[PDB]
Amino acid sequence: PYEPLIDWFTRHEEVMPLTAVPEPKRRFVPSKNEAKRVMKIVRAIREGRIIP
Amino acid sequence: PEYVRVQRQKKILSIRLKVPPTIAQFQYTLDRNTAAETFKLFNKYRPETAAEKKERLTKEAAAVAEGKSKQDASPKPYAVKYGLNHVVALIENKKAKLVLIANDVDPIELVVFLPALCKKMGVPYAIVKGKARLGTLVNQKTSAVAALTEVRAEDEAALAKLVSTIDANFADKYDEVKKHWGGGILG
Amino acid sequence: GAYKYLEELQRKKQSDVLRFLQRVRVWEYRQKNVIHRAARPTRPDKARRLGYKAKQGFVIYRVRVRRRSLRATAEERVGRRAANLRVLNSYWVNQDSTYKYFEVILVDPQHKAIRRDARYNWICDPVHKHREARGLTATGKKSRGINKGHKFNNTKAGRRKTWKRQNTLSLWRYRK
Amino acid sequence: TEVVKKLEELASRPVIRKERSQSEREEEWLEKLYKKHGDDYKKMFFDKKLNIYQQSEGDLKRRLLRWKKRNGI
Amino acid sequence: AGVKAYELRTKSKEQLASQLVDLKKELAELKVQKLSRPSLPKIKTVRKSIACVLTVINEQQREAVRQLYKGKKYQPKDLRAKKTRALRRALTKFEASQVTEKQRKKQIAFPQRKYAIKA
Amino acid sequence: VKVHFDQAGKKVSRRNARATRAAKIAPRPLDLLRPVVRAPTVKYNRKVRAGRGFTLAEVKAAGLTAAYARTIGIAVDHRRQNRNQEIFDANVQRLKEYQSKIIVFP
RNA sequence: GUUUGACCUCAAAUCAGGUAGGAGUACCCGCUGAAAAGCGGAGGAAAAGAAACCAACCGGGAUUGCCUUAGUAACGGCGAGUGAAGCGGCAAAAGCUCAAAUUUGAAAUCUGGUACCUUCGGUGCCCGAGUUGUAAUUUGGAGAGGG
Repeated sequence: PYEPLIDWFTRHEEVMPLTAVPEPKRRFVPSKNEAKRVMKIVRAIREGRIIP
Repeated sequence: PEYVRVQRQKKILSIRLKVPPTIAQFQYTLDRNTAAETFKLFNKYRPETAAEKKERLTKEAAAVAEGKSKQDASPKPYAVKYGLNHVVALIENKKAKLVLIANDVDPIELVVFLPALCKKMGVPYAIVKGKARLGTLVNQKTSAVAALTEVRAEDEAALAKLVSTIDANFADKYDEVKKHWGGGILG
Repeated sequence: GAYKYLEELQRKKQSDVLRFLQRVRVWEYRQKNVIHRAARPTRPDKARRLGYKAKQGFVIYRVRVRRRSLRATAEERVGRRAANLRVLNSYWVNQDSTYKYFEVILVDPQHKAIRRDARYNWICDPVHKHREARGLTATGKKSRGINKGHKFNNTKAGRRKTWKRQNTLSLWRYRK
Repeated sequence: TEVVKKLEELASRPVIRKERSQSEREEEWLEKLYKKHGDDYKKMFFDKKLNIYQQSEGDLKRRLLRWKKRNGI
Repeated sequence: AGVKAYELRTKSKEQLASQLVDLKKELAELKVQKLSRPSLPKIKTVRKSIACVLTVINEQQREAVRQLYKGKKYQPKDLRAKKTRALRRALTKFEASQVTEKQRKKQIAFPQRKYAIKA
Repeated sequence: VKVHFDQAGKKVSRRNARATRAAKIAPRPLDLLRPVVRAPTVKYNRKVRAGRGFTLAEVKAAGLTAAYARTIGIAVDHRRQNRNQEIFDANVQRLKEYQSKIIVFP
């Protein structure tokens, strides 16, 4: 037959995350890979392959 | 045609049969004005396009090319978050202040844990109607998920009242009928 | 990530939601052809652990077979149909009393993403022509039964091989 | 032994190596830090402006010592 | 008493086509002469001349097509290399020399060294 | 039925391989540096033997990494386990002697 | 708003670019199979191949092949006879890649078109593909974050 769903496990709420994963450095500082792409464009403009 | 015949015969065979209650939580979704204000919120937090990204990159790169190293200062980018594994990743920290969930995904099973997962994690989820409308606010075709974490101080008070609005409109209205087996009525 | 959710939910097949989706989708696929192209993997996590990537050069076919094995024959059908494609792998999705359904990942060695990107360029080699025809796939190696273990002995084709060991005689220049 | 000695000299021969230098922007950045804070590291570690990547305490020392050996004693 | 190849390289295409018309008329005359003749050596020369004229004309046309298709990243298939089955296929050098970035970093970090034992 | 008529020939070809490979590998030996390893199986447990590769921990005890040691021509087996003391020590002395006799070009 | 638009699906293209077939087939790999034939699929080899292994030892260490194990173990109207494998010695030796937790301070990824260029390609620009996940990093022998 059919019957409504039991929510035994949802009703207890986790006050904490699952994983104790340490926070990375790059989440706090300006993005590095952005800056590498910036310096790529800088090298292309120094070679004049990209016009300002 | 065949495909018109099947796409009309689809959603008949669904509603004719008993749907499990972990489905039909979908289409018990957000009403008109609240979804409207949610979109007004998230269009304030559109992510940067590839063109706008590359444009700012060319600006700062021409700056360094002159050099003319102007300063080293930028607060953070704030935007919506839209990668599905990234959306789940922002939960289980928790970081998701609001989550929008599209009702229509063809592999529904990608999505079905997310209401219960934000339920147990206490994240204010809301089921939105249409992943195309998610993709529009995130410069994709579809997105099917929409997480939002970081908000400016100008918008933070609007955020909290939107959360209270959703928890009044969604968590109070549809919670018991979420448990019930939907559909089953023939066509 | 969300793939662990999909896998653990996938292990509970006769649970109500999965049999609901299964029962809808078997009728829905019954509307369509024996063989057709699926837009996306219905079980993406299973496709990932079989090696799917979401880029150009990855084609997903959905194939219907009547109840060799059924899975290997399902691979042979789409191998015969899309000859330009190379069959990566395949997996079960759904079944009926009349038919089982399989979802097969094929890879094109003609697309430049596949011809570059050295994780997958090995499949452009002409020794990888029709791996399902020689049973070089995963289900092919299982039905050939090729592993390490004393449980694995001389079986069928290898049996003829060791029959070959009994059939041929080896002689040296100086007789031993 | 003889050709062994010749190859032993060749492997014993130091190659003409180049010192790994510094890039102009980041040594200029170090030069800004050298005039802003001086030499002390706990102040420049908790500096927001011109330490936005929040460099490690001693990476700062390593780069400054390399910069000083390169230029400015 | 025959044509030369290099003499035809200098000529314009209308000169070559008119030369062709001349040789075909000469052939048509030599057939009428040869139906009386048991052995006429001149027709064997002039058919080789017609062949060389066609060679130079086709060569100039093909090289003109190559020059107009020079810049493009494509070619008509007949103008491409012939080599064989599957040397058309399955790899270029660039598509074979291509390696992942991780193994690139590994070979940079630890290349295969040169050493000599017993020293 | 098969007769090894090529037994004389293949050896020649094999030494051609042992010539030709050696041509490419001109200073280096053809073979890697293999461990000296005592055999199983009580019929053979007094016998010592050439082994496949040493281990990670032994190469660390030699004072280098296995990723670098493969570039030096030292065969390394991860799935072996060092359980005897004298085997370990003798193979460490072997590694040290191999380190003493090599000269490496930059 | 009876309008307009996102998608999604499905069609159509004398649209662009590619690719499949057939022959041969000594060797290889699958399928079928009598008293071998046949079928299908490749290559210069193919297959197999880096242990859910073998062992019981003072343990060994991807696969492959040779000698030995050995006409032994085992099987068999235990009749006809069938018929291995561990170890050892040798040849050859080589190891690697994914899939699981976020780059979220910026999809960082790629096909294609075009313009040039030093063209088995490169650069630029633009369409697209892609978050229902393309890159970097990590495959337990750990590894990652930091310091």
